[PDB]
Amino acid sequence: GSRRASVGSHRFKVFNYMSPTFCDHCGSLLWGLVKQGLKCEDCGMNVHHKCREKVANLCEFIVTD
Amino acid sequence: GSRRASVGSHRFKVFNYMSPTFCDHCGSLLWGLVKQGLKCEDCGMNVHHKCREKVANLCEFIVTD
Ligand SMILES: [Zn+2]
Ligand SMILES: [Zn+2]
Ligand SMILES: [Zn+2]
Ligand SMILES: [Zn+2]
Repeated sequence: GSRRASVGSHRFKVFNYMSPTFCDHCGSLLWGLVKQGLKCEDCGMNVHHKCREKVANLCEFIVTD
Repeated sequence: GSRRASVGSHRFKVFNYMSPTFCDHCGSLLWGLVKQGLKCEDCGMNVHHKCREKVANLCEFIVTD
């Protein structure tokens, strides 16, 4: 048997973090109070703008529906 | 670039076909007027009861959402 996964590539979009949040790639704070980084619309990964270029494109998550 | 796909295993459920439908595995008619076979709830594959055991479990479809 198998889980069902949604498999694609990340879809990053600038996001307004309402509390201090860290880059899921590098571990440093997403600096500032607005538009601090990007959140993947599909899997929720948070990255610095600069880290968008560093992450693997692979985007998967378990579909728990 | 990558499509987004849902990737899992088939989820077959007995189905009552309304019009003449063929087995997606073997090509023979799904005989009868009721419960003629099974349809995968995820990808729509149609199979005879006897062909359920013959198909690969892999179930994928492109999510066009
Ligand atoms: Zn993602
Ligand atoms: Zn970072
Ligand atoms: Zn299927
Ligand atoms: Zn068949």
